[PDB]
Amino acid sequence: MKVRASVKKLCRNCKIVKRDGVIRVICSAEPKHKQRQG
Amino acid sequence: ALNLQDKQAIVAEVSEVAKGALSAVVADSRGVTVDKMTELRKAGREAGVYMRVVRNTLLRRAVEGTPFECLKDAFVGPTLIAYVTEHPGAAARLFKEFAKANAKFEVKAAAFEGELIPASQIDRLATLPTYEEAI
Amino acid sequence: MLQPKRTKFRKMHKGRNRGLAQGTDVSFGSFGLKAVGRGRLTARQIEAARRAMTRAVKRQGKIWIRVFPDKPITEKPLAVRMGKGKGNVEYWVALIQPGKVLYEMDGVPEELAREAFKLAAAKLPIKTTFVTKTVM
Amino acid sequence: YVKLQVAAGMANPSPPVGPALGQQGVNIMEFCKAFNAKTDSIEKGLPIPVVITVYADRSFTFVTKTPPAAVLLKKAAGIKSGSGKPNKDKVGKISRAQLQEIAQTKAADMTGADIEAMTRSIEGTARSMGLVVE
Amino acid sequence: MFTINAEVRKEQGKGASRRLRAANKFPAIIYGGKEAPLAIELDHDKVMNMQAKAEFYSEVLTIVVDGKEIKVKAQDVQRHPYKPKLQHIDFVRA
RNA sequence: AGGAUGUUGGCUUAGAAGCAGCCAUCAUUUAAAGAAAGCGUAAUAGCUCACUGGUCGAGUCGGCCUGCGCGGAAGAUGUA
Ligand SMILES: [Mg+2]
Ligand SMILES: [Mg+2]
Repeated sequence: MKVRASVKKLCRNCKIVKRDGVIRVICSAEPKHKQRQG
Repeated sequence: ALNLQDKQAIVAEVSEVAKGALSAVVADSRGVTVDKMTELRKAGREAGVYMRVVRNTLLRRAVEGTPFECLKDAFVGPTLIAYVTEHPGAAARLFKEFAKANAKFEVKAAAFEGELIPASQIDRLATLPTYEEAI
Repeated sequence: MLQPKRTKFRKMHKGRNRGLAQGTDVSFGSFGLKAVGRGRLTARQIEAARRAMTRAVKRQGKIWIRVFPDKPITEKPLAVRMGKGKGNVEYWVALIQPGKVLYEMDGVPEELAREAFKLAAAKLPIKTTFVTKTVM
Repeated sequence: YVKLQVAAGMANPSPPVGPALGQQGVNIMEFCKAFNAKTDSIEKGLPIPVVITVYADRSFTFVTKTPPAAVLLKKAAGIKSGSGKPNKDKVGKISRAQLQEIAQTKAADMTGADIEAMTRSIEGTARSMGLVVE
Repeated sequence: MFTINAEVRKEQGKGASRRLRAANKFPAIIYGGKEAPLAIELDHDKVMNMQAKAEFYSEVLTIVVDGKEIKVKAQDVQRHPYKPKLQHIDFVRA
């Protein structure tokens, strides 16, 4: 999990999701692409 | 995609081919690799038969022009038309052995005489001989 | 780092930075990076943003730098009390007003110019925007 | 099922052929001299592509095809190696005629409906390898 | 061919012109010829779309004001310093 | 569902086959299919994208101008 202030889609499979008021990036392909704004 | 000027031009050309030809054979061709198509193309060029895959919407359009209205209903699902422009039949023939042999796709309805031709009974065209067979 | 070759005086008053900018349109190239904020541009920031754009387009086309850091900024060293004269010149800045066109680019596609300008804007302390040449 | 490009009346070698289809279950000597047997008719020193076809019982059949366009274009330009930088460095100059010959051979192997089309493809190769058509 | 609907301005000055631009309009002026200059108002976003085309500054435009068409050409444009907006346009009678 | 042919493009390399790198990026059959967008192999193979036919049946796509919010946001006696 990358916890950074600027979360972005890193590939085609990255999806932006907002869970409990937290912007997150989930990627079905690359586990390295998992991010969360913080 | 295809601008409206494109599709109008696609219609026009398929219609012009329809005027010159004498026997149209329509078939599904879904689920066949391009090599077996490429093979069917050399068999069409060889046998003087014009081959096209075209949008069912778009076929209905220029097909309403001359005696090709019965075929409307043949344009549900993936469609491959076969225009034997020089000589009649041979396509109807060609498609069936090719149909049987490859057990993919089906063949729908043919059309000669301004009369739709039913899937099964196409065997009529698919047994009509050569032009130099009456000698 | 841009800097005047010589000057009439070494040190200048702080001054103020009011008003809107002059040179608010693309005059040399086809695309420009226009500042929408107000502030100072040090010579290092200008050079940093230039390198970011120069490498972004792989040294292609033409790039103009419409600003020039002609204002000297002095600083007093550490552990020094107030007074005893003005500090020594440490770096040069260019005052920026809203609407000032900072960089212009030509000879590259627009989609490439936007990425080049976006990479350069990340080095500058003021908010900027993308502009294109228009028929006056 | 494997595809090679083997020298006419030559076969067997280990770095060339051996290991390649040898590690698939293929009888080397058999294919070697069957291949050579049928490729005897080919001109000397024409590299010819063969598609080898093996079945679960390790037995095999194969088809011989016409030599590569690059090969025929190398020979038609009288050269040995295509350009290292095609269309930046020019090497060779086949006439429209040579193109046409190569095209008719490769026509036996093309998918072109006409001589012109096949020739254009061969030209495409010729361009791809820094040979100019002259 | 570009046709523009306009209204005559009731008052000029800095205070009036800023109230126009707050009301999604912007002033303009029509001079040229022997007639007196004419101060008008224009709807901003509608004119903003037309000036986005290169022929807007080359062809002859018609401005209907009090139901009267006037053939003019775009002479000069005052744009916002940093926003995609117009502040003033000079129209010269064709 | 297809995503093909010259062809393993040329060079390089032990190998370099769309996919280490360099150069080229044409042409064919096409409904469409890059001398290949990413994974994959020692190199092939193999997966997938671009693109297109089919099905579905009426909205959907992505920039601008703005209003108000969200994250960015960790301190010491006790909410503070
Ligand atoms: Mg006032
Ligand atoms: Mg506490």
